[PDB]
Amino acid sequence: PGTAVENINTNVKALRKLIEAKQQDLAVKTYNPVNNGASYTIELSDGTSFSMYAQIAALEGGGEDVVYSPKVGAKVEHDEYYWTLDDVWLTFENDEKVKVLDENNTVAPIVDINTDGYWTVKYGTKSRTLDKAVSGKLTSQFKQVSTIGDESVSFTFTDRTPVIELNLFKGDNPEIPPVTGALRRPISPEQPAWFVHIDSWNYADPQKIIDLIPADIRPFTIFNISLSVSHDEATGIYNVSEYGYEIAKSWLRTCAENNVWAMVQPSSGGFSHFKDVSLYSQFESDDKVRVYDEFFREYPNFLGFNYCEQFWGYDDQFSVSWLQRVAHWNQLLKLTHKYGGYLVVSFCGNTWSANINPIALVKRNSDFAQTAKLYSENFIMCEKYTTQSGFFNVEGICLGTWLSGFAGQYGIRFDQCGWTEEKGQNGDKDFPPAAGALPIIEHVMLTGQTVIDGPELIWQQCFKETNAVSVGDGYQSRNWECFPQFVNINIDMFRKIIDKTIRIPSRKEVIDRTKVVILQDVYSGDDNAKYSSPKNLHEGLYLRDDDGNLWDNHCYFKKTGRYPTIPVAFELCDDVANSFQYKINQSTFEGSWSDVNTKVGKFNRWFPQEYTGELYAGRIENGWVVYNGLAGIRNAAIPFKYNTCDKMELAYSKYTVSVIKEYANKLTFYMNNYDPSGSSKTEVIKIYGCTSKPTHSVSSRANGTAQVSENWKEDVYTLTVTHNGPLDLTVNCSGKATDRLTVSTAASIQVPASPQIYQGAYQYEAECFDFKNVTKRVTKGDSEPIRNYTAQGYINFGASSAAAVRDAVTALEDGVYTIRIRYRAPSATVNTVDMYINNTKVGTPEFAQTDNDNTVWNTALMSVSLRKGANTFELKANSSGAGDLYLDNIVIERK
Ligand SMILES: O[C@@H]1[C@@H](O)[C@H](O[C@@H]2[C@@H](O)[C@H](O[C@@H]3CO[C@@H](O[C@@H]4CO[C@@H](O)[C@H](O)[C@H]4O)[C@H](O)[C@H]3O)OC[C@H]2O)OC[C@H]1O
Ligand SMILES: OC[C@@H]1O[C@@H](O)[C@H](O)[C@H]1O
Ligand SMILES: [Ca+2]
Repeated sequence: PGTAVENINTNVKALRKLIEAKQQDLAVKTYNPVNNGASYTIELSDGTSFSMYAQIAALEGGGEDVVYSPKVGAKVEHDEYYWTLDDVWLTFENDEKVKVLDENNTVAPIVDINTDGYWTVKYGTKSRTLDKAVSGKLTSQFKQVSTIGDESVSFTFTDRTPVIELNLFKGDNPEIPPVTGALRRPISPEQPAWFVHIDSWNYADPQKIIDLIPADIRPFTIFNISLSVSHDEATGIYNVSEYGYEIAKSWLRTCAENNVWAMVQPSSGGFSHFKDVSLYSQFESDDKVRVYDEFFREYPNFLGFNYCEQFWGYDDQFSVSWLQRVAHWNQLLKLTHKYGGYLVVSFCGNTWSANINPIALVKRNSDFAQTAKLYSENFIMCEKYTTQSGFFNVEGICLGTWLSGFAGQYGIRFDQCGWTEEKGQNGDKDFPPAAGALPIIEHVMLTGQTVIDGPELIWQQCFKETNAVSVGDGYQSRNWECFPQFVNINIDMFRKIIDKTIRIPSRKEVIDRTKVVILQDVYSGDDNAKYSSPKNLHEGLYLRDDDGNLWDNHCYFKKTGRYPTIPVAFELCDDVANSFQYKINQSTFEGSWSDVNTKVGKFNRWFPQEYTGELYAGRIENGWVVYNGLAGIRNAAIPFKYNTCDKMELAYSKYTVSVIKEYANKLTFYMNNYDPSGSSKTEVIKIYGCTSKPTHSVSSRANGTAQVSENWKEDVYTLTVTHNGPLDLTVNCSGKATDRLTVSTAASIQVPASPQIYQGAYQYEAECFDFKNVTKRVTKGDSEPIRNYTAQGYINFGASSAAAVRDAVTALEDGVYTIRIRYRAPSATVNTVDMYINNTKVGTPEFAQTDNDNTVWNTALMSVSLRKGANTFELKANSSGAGDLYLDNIVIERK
């Protein structure tokens, strides 16, 4: 959006305002570069906010060269600023100069193109025609804003307009010391984490996504503030998340206010809202990258940055090389470590991205490798299921990153998108949500994942905005709901972690179960040879008969669980890593292990057979993950290792997953197969070798249905389980065996502590206010003409006598607060809107007429008493407005 001419005039009006701010000694309160400094937002101390453009939109019509455009600058003579045109005095008729500040006029010279295609400049009733305007790229009259010492802020221009220096606002409240040192929010088997997205694509009200997470889950949740990298190809400008900084800031404040942990996700490919660094020093001394230190310093609940699907979109005009991104991570991990945060990376692969996978990450970047090793506690590596192939290759490597000591936690970011295009799997073209439970439960339980991220797509599998709903007193409000699969698969699965059914193994427990690791020591050949796992590594182990090797591996369901996920690492960094029983150098792999039959033989000696059948069954201690990844009813015969009976025989429907806990005289089964459309599945369970009549009991979970029939005949107990969705089934069954293992003491789950209380300003977006009788609600601002808003939109409150907005705000304590209302009133002052706090009128804000420009906002202040806890904010028209009133947000702050 936004034309050349609008950009040009925006800068003219900015110049006037800067010169007025100079003379009135206004300070710059804040400034922020956007789209890599293509533009900046400026806030002054009087509440005026506006944009300046270092880059100008091309003049329509598709010229490719740099062409002329009028440069309206300003120069001082005899103590006063006068306007320039292309570095000569701007004159009209008189040859008389025109003063920037005249107090008569409030209108700056306006640049335009007339009907004959000539540039024009107008001031008052006076007009001058300049050169023909030809289509092409233009240059700005404005260069950059930057900070000098830490006293001052300098605006620089491209045309001999002198530097304009303004004071930087020395703030009046005392500094809140940040959380530093220890991890802010420890993650472990005892304290798993779910990264739940507050997503730009849901156009979220952060408060409403937060409140969709039930109370028992919230303390284990880390809210992932997700900025989309959707952008215009030609200019680089972000659309969906036009203002990343502003989105992240607003949603992080809401998180902080809610006392919930949060991260920001500024990057999907190479693409990022925030500039990459090369030197640690930049975090404090470079005004282009303030965001990194700011979020850590100001929000004790902030944990850090999430760089997702780091496999694509490098070396674009508007992104960095992958090498640059790693050098960024090298410094950011240091910053992260200081503040006790996490840097999260996720990876999904293809054949072209071998040289940027988690092996290459450390094997090609020795400096990063060193930092990673030193600060591993602060670094989290996640397998992502977004691509079409290589699932086992990428699983093994992401696991290897953790087990080898380069990453301190291992996670999964599951995604519907990894369902094979066209044909799907098992004859199912469309992705069935039930499929998604299988890798998550398997990799958590058997490979020690402490982080679950998503699942994706957030806006299809997790949350959706509905139409507005009534909320009382004539107001409506935006509404979000959970997708049924989120409740019936993801929330319920996490509860099964919390309730100790699904015990997560520690790194050391995983290493001892896994036994074997491949070390990627190959420096000859192509990128796959040097960074990917051996082609045929999974063949004849857990690769399905209908699926192929490496980049022909299109299915993430394992054929058997006899063999652990096979980790692949670069190097083993610490003594724990070096305790692996079997170390295979990949350079020897083609020699010995590439012959499938030879490998299966040696693996079959290391890993004994503990069941038979076509189901996936894998065992850790007294716990089994058993699932059906194939079409049709599939079966397993599993001798008991802890239960005193003999064996269980299982017959499971397609996509039925189960976690089975063995006890001496008891079995539990967590079972799920959730279909949103309500189909019923049949499973069968047979226990052999009972020495008395068993009993059972069952409870459906979430929105699930179940019915269980039992049968005792000969010495065989059969349970037939009809269900949709999740259930817990208990079987009380004992036999004679004395040669059984002993169940461990109950595992530890520790509800993670809350963050430190946030002492800062709270923010509330108008586009999230409850409303009635407003002109327009802009929930997606990028397509509309107003710039320089916060979060993803704003509203046009409009001029109706019946117009009103409401919101629920909070206060830590009773006392006096400033409410800053960020508004626009572009055609006349508005004095017909009253503010209510807790259903009592507290005053009439002075919505003073603002400049016409598309970039200009201002702020009206009000002091009120709030009480501790929940308060009601309202703005209500009492009569027709003299003009339209736009609202962006309110900011509430202790006075
Ligand atoms: O709306 C936005 C989405 O369009 C955007 O989607 C990305 C998607 O574009 C990305 O696709 C990757 C692109 O890279 C390919 O690899 C290339 C293949 O050709 C080679 O010659 C080249 O060297 C190589 O890099 C991958 O095949 C392909 O999967 O996947 C991720 C997805 O998020 O994302 C942002 C949205 O806002
Ligand atoms: O627009 C970027 C998308 O949002 C992120 O959360 C996803 O992983 C990426 O695919
Ligand atoms: Ca807003």
